[PDB]
Amino acid sequence: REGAETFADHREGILKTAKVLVEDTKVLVQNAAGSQEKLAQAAQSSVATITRLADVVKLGAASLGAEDPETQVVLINAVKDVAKALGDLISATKAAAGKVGDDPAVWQLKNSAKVMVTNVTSLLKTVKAVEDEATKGTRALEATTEHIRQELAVFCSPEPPAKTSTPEDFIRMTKGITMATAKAVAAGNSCRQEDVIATANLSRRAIADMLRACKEAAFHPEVAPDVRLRALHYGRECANGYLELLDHVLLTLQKPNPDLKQQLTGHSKRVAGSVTELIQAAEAMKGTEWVDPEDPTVIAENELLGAAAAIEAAAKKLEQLKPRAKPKEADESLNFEEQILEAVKSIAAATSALVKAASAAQRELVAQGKVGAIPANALDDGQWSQGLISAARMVAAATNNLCEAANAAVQGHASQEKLISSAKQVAASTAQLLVACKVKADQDSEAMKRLQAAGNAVKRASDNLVKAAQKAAA
Repeated sequence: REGAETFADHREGILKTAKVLVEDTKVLVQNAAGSQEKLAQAAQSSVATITRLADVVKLGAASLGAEDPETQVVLINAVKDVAKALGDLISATKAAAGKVGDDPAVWQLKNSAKVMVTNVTSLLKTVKAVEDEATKGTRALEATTEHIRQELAVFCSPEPPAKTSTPEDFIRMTKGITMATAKAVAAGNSCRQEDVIATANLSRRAIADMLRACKEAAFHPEVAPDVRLRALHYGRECANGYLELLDHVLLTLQKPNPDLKQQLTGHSKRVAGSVTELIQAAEAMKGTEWVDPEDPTVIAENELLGAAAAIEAAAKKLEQLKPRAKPKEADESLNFEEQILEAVKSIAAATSALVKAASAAQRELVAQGKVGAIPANALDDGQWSQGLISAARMVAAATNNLCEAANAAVQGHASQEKLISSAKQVAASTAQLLVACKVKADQDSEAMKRLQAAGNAVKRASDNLVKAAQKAAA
């Protein structure tokens, strides 16, 4: 929360937007009939609705503040699911088009429209929960359980996903889920609304990636399809038990009696055994032995040095770009490119500050020897470190891509699509690199403090680039 702002404005704004969404889907229903013009009109109208929706929900989460990250996260996941299901309806319409109601495809389309209606209701309830600290818990739990129910629904659909996930990342998901349900039972003991919602968000991230990655990994071709049949089977039951634990979570919060508590505990360990079934299937399916190439430390400082050098070089090779008044290369002579270039240079400086703060945080981490004498810490921090290194190499790539964005803006780009794509992916890349940093980080350590300072610097860089780009070409 910054400045003297308050949330109620956002509350009502998203209220209006949710209404508008209701009529947007209602109209697009019949817009399935007609020619492309009417349907596209209502499509783009919905587009604008969800756009201002995203904006106002962003500012509402900002209104919520850092104090309770859980509320922002849960509502943003809600609006995320809303948007994705919107896209689901959009794609189906794009398919289920030019066919009158009798078509099974458009029949499914109507059903999906009703499903989106339910999703909108869910989002309404999410807003309700956003209003009151009094009872966020049960409603977050609901959102959670119907959420996972519809991922189940996706799972019952035999479909080809993008990739087939690695069994090792998948089994990391498995163990994360076991510790997750450990925390879940812990919170059930706690009977604390804030702990409830935090655990809920923990679920909607962890178990979601769990079950999906189960799907992709099983869907790997070369492995014996019986292996994946067993994997999908066991994942079905694990989802079932996850749901059952969730249900008993609801009951326990309503019914603090110990009977439901011990029931939930035992059910959780049943589910843990099922998770071990997934684990055994996963180790069965993986046909390879060695995973960790190099120790997390040495690679971490290779990352530190390389990223520091890369971003200082990026700042320098951006400084050698100057705001120039030539229209032959810079196809638009508007001073907005001047403003953008100055902002981009500031962004380079912010990214340099970011790599320095990350360097300091990493140095502190390796100074404590957080990589751990235990081999378990060796491997887990190895994968942490390698992911963070990928993150840093790709943010170096993003900063460079910013460098070529600036150089081409000097050369003239005039179709700001590539430039803004680059800027946005810089923002997201920085985000994920910070995330990799924040892994298992003692919150009140000064390393995290200056690291988050530099992260905020780059976030202001992201805001500045966003505002310039929307300003750019009006």
